[PDB]
Amino acid sequence: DVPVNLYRPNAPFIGKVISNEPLVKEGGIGIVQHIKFDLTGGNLKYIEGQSIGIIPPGVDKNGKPEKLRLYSIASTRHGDDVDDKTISLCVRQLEYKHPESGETVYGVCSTYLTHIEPGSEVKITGPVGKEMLLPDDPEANVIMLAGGTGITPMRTYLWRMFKDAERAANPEYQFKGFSWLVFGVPTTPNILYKEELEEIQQKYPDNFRLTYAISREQKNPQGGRMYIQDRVAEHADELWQLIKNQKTHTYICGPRGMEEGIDAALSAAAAKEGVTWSDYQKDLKKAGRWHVETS
Ligand SMILES: Cc1cc2nc3c(=O)[nH]c(=O)nc-3n(C[C@H](O)[C@H](O)[C@H](O)COP(=O)(O)OP(=O)(O)OC[C@H]3O[C@@H](n4cnc5c(N)ncnc54)[C@H](O)[C@@H]3O)c2cc1C
Repeated sequence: DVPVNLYRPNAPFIGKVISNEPLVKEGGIGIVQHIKFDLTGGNLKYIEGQSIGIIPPGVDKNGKPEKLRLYSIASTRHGDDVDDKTISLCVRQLEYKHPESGETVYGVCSTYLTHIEPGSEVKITGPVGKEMLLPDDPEANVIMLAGGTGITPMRTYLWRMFKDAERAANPEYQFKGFSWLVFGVPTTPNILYKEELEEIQQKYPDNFRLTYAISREQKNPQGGRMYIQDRVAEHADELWQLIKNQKTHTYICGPRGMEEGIDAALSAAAAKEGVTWSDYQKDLKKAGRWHVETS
C-alpha cells in the first residue's frame, strides 16, 4: 500500500532537475532552495510525510564515493503541479565555522543541491518512511511543530488539505478538521513558503491556524529570543486540550533537541489534570498519533 524503496542506492532513479528556486527572501539568513525533479521515465511514487535519498557526485576526504543524504519530500504525491510527474525538495545549504581550520565549511550534498542547475541529472532513491504519515481521516486534527526545513513534511500535509487543485484531485480527502502549524525561523524573510501558508489561513480561518516564532524579531516573556518551544509553552493548555482528542495527530520535524522544550511545556499542562505527559505520550506513539522526525 505505502510505497517504499522503489529505487535503492545500488541502482538509483536518474531524475532531471526542472527548477531550483530560492525560498529565503532578501535580508534572510542563509540559503534554502525549492528544487523540483522530473520523475517521468521511471515509476517513483510516494506519499506525504516520506523522504527520498540524493546521492551527490564526488568522493569524500578518504577517496570513497559519497553516500546518500535523506531529504523530506516537500510535495504531495501528485507533485507541485498536481500531475503525478514530479517531486520536490526543500534544501538548506549547510554552512558552519570550524575552530579556524580553514573558515566556513559547506555541506557536500546540500551545496550540490542548492546550486544545481535545471537540466542536470540527479540520483534519487526511496521513498522511505512510515512514521510521518497523514491519517486518511478528513476529520482528524493535525498539530504541526516545525523548525527550519522541518516545515517540509508539513507542506505536503497542508497542500493536500487545502490547495484547490489537491481537493479536486482527491475526492476521498476533503479536510474538515483543524490544523495548527507552529513554525520557528530566525527572520520573516526566512519564513519558508510564507505567502502560501498565509493564503491558506486566510481562506480557511476555522480549519488552519498559523503561529510564528521568529527569533531575531520577537522575544519570549523571559527576555530571550522567541523559539518554537516558547510558543508551545504559551499555548500549552490549548495544545494539550487538542491532544486529548482521540482523532488528533501531532507532527514534530526539525533539529534534534527541539523535542525537549516541547515536552516540558506539555508536561506542565497535562500535570494540571493529574496526567504524566511522558506516559501519555508513549501511548500516543504506540497508537501512531505522535510523529517525530528530527536529526
Ligand atoms: C530523515 C531526514 C530528513 C531530512 N530532511 C531534510 C530537509 O528536508 N532539508 C534539509 O535541508 N535537510 C534535511 N535533512 C538533513 C540532510 O539529510 C543532510 O544531513 C544535510 O543536508 C547536510 O548534508 P550535507 O551533505 O550538505 O553535509 P555533509 O557534507 O554530510 O556534512 C555534515 C557533517 O558536518 C558536520 N557538522 C554539521 N554541523 C556542524 C557544526 N555546526 N559544527 C561542526 N561540524 C558540523 C558533522 O560532522 C556532519 O556529519 C534530513 C535528514 C534526515 C535524516
